[PDB]
Amino acid sequence: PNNLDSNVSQIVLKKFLPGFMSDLVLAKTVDRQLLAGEINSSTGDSVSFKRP
Amino acid sequence: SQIVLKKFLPGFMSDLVLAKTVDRQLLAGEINSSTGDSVSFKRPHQFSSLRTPTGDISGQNKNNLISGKATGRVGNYITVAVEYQQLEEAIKLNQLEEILAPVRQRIVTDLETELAHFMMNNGALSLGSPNTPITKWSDVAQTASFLKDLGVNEGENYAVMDPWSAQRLADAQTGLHASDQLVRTAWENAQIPTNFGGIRALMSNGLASRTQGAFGGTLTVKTQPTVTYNAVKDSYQFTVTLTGATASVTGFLKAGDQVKFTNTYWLQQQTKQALYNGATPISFTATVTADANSDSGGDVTVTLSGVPIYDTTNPQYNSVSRQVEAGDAVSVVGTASQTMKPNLFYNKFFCGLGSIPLPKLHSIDSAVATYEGFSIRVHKYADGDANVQKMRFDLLPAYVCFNPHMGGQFFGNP
Amino acid sequence: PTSLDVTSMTSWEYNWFGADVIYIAKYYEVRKESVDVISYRHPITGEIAT
Repeated sequence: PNNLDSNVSQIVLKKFLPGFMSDLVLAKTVDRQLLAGEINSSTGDSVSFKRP
Repeated sequence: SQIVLKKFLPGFMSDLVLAKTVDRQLLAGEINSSTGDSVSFKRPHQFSSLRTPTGDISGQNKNNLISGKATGRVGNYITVAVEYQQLEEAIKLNQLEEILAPVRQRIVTDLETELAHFMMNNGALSLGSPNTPITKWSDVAQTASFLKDLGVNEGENYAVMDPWSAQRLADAQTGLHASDQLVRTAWENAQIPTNFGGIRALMSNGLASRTQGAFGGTLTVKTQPTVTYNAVKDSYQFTVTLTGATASVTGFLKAGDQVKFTNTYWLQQQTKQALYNGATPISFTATVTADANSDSGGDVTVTLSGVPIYDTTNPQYNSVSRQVEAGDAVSVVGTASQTMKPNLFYNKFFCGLGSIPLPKLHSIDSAVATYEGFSIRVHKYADGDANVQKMRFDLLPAYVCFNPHMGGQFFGNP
Repeated sequence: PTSLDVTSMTSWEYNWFGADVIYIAKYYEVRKESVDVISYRHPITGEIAT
């Protein structure tokens, strides 16, 4: 019989199947204005705010 | 003793003919990031016919379809590295460019020695006695005659000989009787023409050398090998065991030795007829690929490139008159352990040669140096704070062997 | 409710400038679209009119 499996090739397409995902809610809800642009690794490792 | 010239003294270097003559067309830019580390090319198909006197025989025993491959892959790195005190080096060397000149030479010289060994190790055909050198015109004409007799036309054949051997051919040419141009050229420049006897001849000082390797005894085949096209349709290599050898010898067969089967002859690959060398038929030969040892009792198992296919169910792929079977008589070319520089003859489509481009290392300064079409990647780094700077040069080659039955070694015959 | 666009760029002066401020954005696009041109060819006071 015929043996012609060396006439073809195994081809892997350049396509990626979809994966899984999560949800970002907390990072949006928490307040970020007060702490933004305030902490420096060089200046220190702790920051303080005043209570009413 | 202090005034030192800034101009370096001249040195030594060999020449490049193998890289220029081999086929650099099929294997170029094909081993990319997606194909992997190897890729295969297709092989031609052959058919055999039937002889019957009837016509309404629409149902009978037909042919078969078998597809072969020839796989080429990548080799090891060609790396040269130097460690040195960069400040002491730069004391008197601008831009570190004195190093560049004798380095590209080592990388280029080594690839050519590797190609020669592969061509010598994978070539199959053999001609003439290894002891005798090349002295006359027939010693060169025989290679072209044999290549024509096999049946290869498409391409162009080549031969490479040592420089001392060419002095001899030019000396013979000075003895001609009527070609004044040839006589004058040979007398002045000692230069043979381009096409010499039907094959393009080349002279080269840089060429590999090999040792025979000790052997002894009337060798013969022990077990019948399998040489069917289904078995050997992908590599044209086959393994065989031999008996009647010496008791226990290390390095019994080196890589590159030619083993000749006495009773099996070559065939004209198209008409499937035997070959006649004027007075005697031509016997089949194979080339040892890897080193073979000998154990007690005189049994040696070896792998050879070049297969004498005598399939009985697919006759269209035969390449030998009869099947190698137990009790056959075999021999080896040459003497016990002599060393020699073989002379090569080959077709265009015998072996390939390709290069793999190398990307730049991150955060490490580098450059690319081109030398007759070969790109060398140079990197510089300063690991360690002992003022030990290091520079490295890299090149990545790739080889493929298309058909072992279209090349090999040749010597002179008395 | 009100949802402000990101303002990573920050201001040294910050009392919330009042209770709060919301940033909204205008977005401009350009696209190539196929449209049908109709040619009215009334001869009165010029013929061609696309």
